[PDB]
Amino acid sequence: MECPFQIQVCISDRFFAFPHNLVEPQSDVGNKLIENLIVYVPTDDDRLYIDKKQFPKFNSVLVYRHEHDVNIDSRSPKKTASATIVYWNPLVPITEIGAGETRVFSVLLTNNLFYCNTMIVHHENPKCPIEFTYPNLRPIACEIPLSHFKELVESNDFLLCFNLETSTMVKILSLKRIFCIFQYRKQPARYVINLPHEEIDNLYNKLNWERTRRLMKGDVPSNCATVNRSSLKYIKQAQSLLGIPDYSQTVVDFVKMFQKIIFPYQLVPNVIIKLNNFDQMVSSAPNKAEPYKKIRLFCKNDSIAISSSGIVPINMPDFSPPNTFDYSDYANRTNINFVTQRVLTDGGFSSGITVTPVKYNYYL
Amino acid sequence: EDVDYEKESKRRKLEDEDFLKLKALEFSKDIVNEKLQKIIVVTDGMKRLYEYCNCKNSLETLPSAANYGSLLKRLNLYNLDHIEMNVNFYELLFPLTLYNDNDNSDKTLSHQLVNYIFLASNYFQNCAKNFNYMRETFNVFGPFKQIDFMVMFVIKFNFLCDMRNFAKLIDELVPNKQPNMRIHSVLVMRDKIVKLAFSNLQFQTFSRNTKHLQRLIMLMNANY
Repeated sequence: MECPFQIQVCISDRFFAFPHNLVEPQSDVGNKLIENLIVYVPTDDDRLYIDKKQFPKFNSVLVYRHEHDVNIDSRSPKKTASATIVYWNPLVPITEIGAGETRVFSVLLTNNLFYCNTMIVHHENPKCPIEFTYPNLRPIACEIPLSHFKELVESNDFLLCFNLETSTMVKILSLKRIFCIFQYRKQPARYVINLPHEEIDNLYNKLNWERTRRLMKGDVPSNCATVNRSSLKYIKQAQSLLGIPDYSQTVVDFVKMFQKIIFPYQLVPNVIIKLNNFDQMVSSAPNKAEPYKKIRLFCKNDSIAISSSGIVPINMPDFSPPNTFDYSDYANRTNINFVTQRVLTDGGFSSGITVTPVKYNYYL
Repeated sequence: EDVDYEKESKRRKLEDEDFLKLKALEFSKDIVNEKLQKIIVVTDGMKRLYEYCNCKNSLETLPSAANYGSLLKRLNLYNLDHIEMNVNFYELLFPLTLYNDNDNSDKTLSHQLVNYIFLASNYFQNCAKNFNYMRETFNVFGPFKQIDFMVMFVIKFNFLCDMRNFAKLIDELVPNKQPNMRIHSVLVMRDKIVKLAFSNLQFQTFSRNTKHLQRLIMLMNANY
């Protein structure tokens, strides 16, 4: 799909609250100013926090919940220049537009909004928030934000909850609402979530798609995120094997600790390889079994780079087929077997032994 | 010259800090809600009818009401079809929800408000439950072209006097910029059963110097 001509989107996380100010009276060509204004919202709940008096510019202001009808469905929606119209963080495609070019102000890029006139006015928010789940708690009414305004400012550990009936889109909405404000907060508050989370992990994948959609025009922010099962179980286990002074210690701790040694040893930690190995997709990708996504890794001023598989010269496809080949006089089955038998005898070992020659790439 | 935006990017970075402070200012509690201001002003606001109102106990019908009905016979001059037969329960009650009960209170008031709400609910329930009887008992005093509107006005006015009392009693609870979510929801569902009571109240109507009583009619209609 696409946005029909004469519509534009402003994304800003600040728009999580209604930006009353920005809107201006639309007019038709011929200066036919349109003080009639209608706004569509996901819920009357939204309307509860919207003041008419903000808009003395207009004499006629009304607001209703969006409903996705059937009969008007079109790539080209119905037009009605007789009133200005705005949709506020709409979830689903819109069937009618107001005076002049219509504009929408939303926090989230839906698939519907892909090919669209767009502006984001993004800015980097540094402070990544965090999850923590021990199993005192801040209980939250896990939808209405301002219910807990100042509460979220003051405390840093919050419970997250839902009734069954919630539409997946509504869940996604409210969650997305959270994280913006959290990155605005000065401290990494800890999420706690009362859900089996598997499909929630799936919608996290969807967040990945959405955020890439942003990145098509975005800030390339250093946005923290993670896989939530295949990572976490293994990381927990790894710490377990390690001394566990802080079971609560952030992963990035370990990350950068390992980082300290990269250049001096010029090689990739197994840890980071298991990362980008045990994601569904951004990894060796068990989805498709694509270790072919080897990491080529470079650092400032280097004449060379570190692959998943040793040193490489810059910007070349991991290994030239022409090579100082592992000529089969070496790595001959026969010699391999002979040496292996020597080994087995010497060990006095019945079983469980295998051997393989080393191999080499661009460099030896 | 420095055509690149990074200057203004840093400017926005500076601005960003204000954001949360500004928002909290925009979310703080307010002074007094214009709705209760209007209610309190209108009360005693014209020609002493509000002081004529002395009926009480909030749980009664025709408490010697024929005395006022005698002057309502004169009021029958007016087009009382301007009176709505529906009761804008939720709408009128809405301003009453702008109260964070955790503050400006010992958090006790909630219970009293719920009690008063249920009282009003039962009030209207009995009114609908016996309206026809009420029609007959007030037609005792003489038929009129708009006795339906007159009875509706009597009910509304009777309540509203006690409503005034209740407000002057729970005075100066400081409104929020926003209604309480939970209390509002309870109100909403109460109003659901109330409108359902309206529907159950199937009937047919019997069918300027208004500027004073016009105020009361507007208030009952939640005109603003």
